[PDB]
Amino acid sequence: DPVLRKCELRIPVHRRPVQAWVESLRGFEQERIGLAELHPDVFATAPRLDIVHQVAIWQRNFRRISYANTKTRAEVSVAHGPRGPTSYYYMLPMKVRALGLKVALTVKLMQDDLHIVDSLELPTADPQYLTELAQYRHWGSSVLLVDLTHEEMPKNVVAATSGLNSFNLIPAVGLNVYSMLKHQTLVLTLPSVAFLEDKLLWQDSRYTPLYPFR
Amino acid sequence: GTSLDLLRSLPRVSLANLKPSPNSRKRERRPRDRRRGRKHSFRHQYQPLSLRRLQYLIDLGRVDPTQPIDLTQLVNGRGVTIQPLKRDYGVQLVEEGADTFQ
Amino acid sequence: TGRGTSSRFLTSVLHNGLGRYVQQLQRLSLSLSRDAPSSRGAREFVEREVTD
Amino acid sequence: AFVRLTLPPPKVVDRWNEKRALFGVYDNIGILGNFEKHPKELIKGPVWLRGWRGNELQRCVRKKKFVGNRMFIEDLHNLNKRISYLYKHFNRH
Amino acid sequence: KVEGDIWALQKDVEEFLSPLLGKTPITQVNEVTGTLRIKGYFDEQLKAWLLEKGF
Amino acid sequence: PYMTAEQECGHAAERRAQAFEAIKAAATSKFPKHRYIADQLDHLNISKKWS
RNA sequence: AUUAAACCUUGUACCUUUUGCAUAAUGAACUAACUAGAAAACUUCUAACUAAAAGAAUUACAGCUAGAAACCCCGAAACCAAAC
Repeated sequence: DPVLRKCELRIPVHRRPVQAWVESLRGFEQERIGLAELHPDVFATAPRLDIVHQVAIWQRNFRRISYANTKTRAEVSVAHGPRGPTSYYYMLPMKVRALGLKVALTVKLMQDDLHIVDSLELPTADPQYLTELAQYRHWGSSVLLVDLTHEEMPKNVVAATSGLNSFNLIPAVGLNVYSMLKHQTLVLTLPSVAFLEDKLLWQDSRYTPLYPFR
Repeated sequence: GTSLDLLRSLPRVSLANLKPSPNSRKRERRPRDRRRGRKHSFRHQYQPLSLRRLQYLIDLGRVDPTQPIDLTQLVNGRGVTIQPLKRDYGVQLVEEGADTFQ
Repeated sequence: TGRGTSSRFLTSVLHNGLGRYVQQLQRLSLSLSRDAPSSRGAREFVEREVTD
Repeated sequence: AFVRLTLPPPKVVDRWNEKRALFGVYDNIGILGNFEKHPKELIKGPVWLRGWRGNELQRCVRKKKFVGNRMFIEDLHNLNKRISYLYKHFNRH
Repeated sequence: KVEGDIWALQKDVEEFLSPLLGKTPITQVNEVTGTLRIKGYFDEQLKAWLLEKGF
Repeated sequence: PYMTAEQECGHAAERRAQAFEAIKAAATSKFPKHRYIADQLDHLNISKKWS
């Protein structure tokens, strides 16, 4: 019985839906179990890698803090030396960051690096099974696992991913461009895709805020 | 989307491959070598609403015609912007749209 | 530079072209890397022009 | 000058350690968290520059305000003198 | 917000504006951004022309 | 002098006018250059490698 | 250049400074290290979204947001406070 998914939001009439094979991690041979529809405005955006490049630079640089300091000639009991703690923090607009995330999603799907799954549940907690399954499906050396929420993530998956350096387990809210690029292939649960689509599709009619949305 | 198809043909992207957009970043000069070596308040600040601006809101259904017009509702619909720091004191109307708002 | 550099006279290896011309080059060695942008052109050369 | 006569020992670095592997995670907290927490709120460091940036004079002036009462008397006097030089350089040259 | 074959749009846009403008329009195509830049103001004619196409 | 003043007048007027017209077209041809997706997409080939 | 190190032929040390000139004038025993360009108000360029744009405090009859883009070093005679 195929698992058939349709986009909750209205897909444009002039744009055909994006589709991919639904997968399950329950068994080694459960590569394809259903067919899902993905919003073109989210999964068929133009591949603007400079935005992704900018986001990656922002990710590396907004956390950058340098603590180098030196004593100048006046402070001797260096003409141009490091002067105390210095930070490089800056903020990208939420529209750009959401767009950058949108662009990244398309690239992985088009490059066959994105694997949409119904759930992360695994028959066993052994880390060996996850690595073997990735080899079974010819996944990349690094596989990223995303779940809807951190609290409810299955215990069996936690043990497998926790012990694996190249396989990292993140919640839906923890998705970021750097992790996707660092990981060769991306594994997403079906609920997470809807969760991501809602926030990404929320950008529609982006009222300029005079106060926090909350 | 033929661009998407080209991505599949193209090799898998990596962090190092990322490159800034052309002309996005200018060059800089540093002193490493000789190149940089050597050398009214009382008057109300009325914020008006144009009749043409009024017309589209009704026509677009931004403001319900049945409900009486409320300035707060316009702010709710982001029709007009009022800044307390600007100390806006009044609201007016603009002659524009006198011939287009029936 | 001429004073500080060596020089020679015009000469032939063993009168190579008197009877029949013999190619002096005898051996070519090529080192390549499977995953290297530097060797990509050489790698492409191997596919197409090395055989010719 | 003269150079080392011995080779340094080889060093191997793991690029997939948790810090590098999980670098950047939760950077989309605001967009994926309903904007309840701004990414600026995730900054940990000196108090006067958490979520804030400025020129050297602004950073020094903000540093004085944040920890002026908790700074040493000798440091405060030195900071006051240092601020004078920074103020004149930027605001008069 | 141009989607599809930008070149096809440019050819039609060039053809449509050539009579009205009196010569081939001066235009710059930013394919990466999917936008078309045209010297001069011709929004009214283009907007009406777009309506004729059914957009 | 072979040609009288009358002969000289107007013999090359047509060519001179045409030359300026070509000059005018070249002078007024300032405009930015187009940007293509292929350039950005082709950059990913820099990461191409052998299996 | 040469068969050949020297012979034959050609050629008024270097930096700075004078003026686009020094047979002026300054400075150098040599080796190693050390030794001097730093800011964004506005504009162009690079993009996001658009009669709207910015993650509160901002501008707007195509604007608005983000990014990039900038301006040295050493050296007086002096002056004052508090100790000795």
